[PDB]
Amino acid sequence: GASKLRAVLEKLKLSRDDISTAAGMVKGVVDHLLLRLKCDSAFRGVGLLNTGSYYEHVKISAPNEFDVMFKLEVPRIQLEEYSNTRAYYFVKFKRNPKENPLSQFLEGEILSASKMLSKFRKIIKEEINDIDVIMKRKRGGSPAVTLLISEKISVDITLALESKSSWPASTQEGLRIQNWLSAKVRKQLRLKPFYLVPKHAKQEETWRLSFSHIEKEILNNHGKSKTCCENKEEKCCRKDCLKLMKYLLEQLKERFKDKKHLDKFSSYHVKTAFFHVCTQNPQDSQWDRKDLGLCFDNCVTYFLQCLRTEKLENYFIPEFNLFSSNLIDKRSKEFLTKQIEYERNNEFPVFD
Ligand SMILES: CCCc1cc(=O)n2nc(NCc3ccc(-c4ccccc4)cc3)nc2[nH]1
Ligand SMILES: [Zn+2]
Repeated sequence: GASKLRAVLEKLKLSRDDISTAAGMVKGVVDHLLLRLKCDSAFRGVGLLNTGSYYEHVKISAPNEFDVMFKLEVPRIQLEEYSNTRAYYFVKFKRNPKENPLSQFLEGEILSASKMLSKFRKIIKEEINDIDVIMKRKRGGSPAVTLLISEKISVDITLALESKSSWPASTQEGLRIQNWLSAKVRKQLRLKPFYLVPKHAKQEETWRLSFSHIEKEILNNHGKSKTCCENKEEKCCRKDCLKLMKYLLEQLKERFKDKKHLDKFSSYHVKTAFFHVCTQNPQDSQWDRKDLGLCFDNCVTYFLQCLRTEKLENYFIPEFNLFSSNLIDKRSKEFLTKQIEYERNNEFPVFD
């Protein structure tokens, strides 16, 4: 049916809307960090990616785990695509006022992420002690810093570069929303800046393109009809589908944390699948609140087709396959397929 999914969705909203001092603990820590990074040569133009929002939650099950982004406006950037990866880039500068605020991190002509991250970490490490806050150092690149307030509160900090120039060539054929959100909206969205986060593909001074802000924007204005979800008549189940798929992967990832099979999968994989189903189903009538279950099943069916065909194109970079053999091995994909197919056929036990 579509009854139980609603109760999952009610439990999820009640935790989310519940009164907690958590966001206030987070707010004080980040405002203090931002004030200390600003009175420093390299990070004087630092700020929160989305102001007003400190309470950003990636894990839809964990109301105690926060994720924050620190954007840095980098003017006159030159990017070089690393090893034809389409999403991984070197950072160079057009060079006009040569003694630019980030010249101190230049390793030759290429901008060192590691050098920039070390200073960012060193500035934060020295401000935590000054404050109940403690930091942990975790590999990968970004999140750079991870903070722990009290016992349950956890905060991931990601350093990002902001570029107000045109999106790289690898995105040219991406964001295929023309028949859903319109060609007018695509051009507007693509006029918006883009972010680079420190990341590699297994170790160089590379940066991955990030479009968190586009995702947030589309989600808060997701209909073909401009009035979608504003009234009683136009209530769609798009966000509810996204939430249920996110919960599904989070529940399976917890259920199988002892084994390492679902370690490569994340919300990126679940978000990208949903957005591809949004393109496939552009009409609001295809997302009626009465069809929750049928709608959710088409999301689960598409994701299942992606795992099996080993194909999940990045929504912005269509040549980047999230499900490639070098990214995720067949063994890990087949383990996930079987786990979901059992969930589909047993009235999703994880959701109770
Ligand atoms: C709306 C669709 C979801 C979405 C949100 C967002 O914020 N972004 N930002 C990018 N940028 C390129 C990019 C390329 C690859 C990976 C990746 C992920 C996992 C494993 C291995 C690689 C992550 C980012 N794509 C997205 N898609
Ligand atoms: Zn809607």
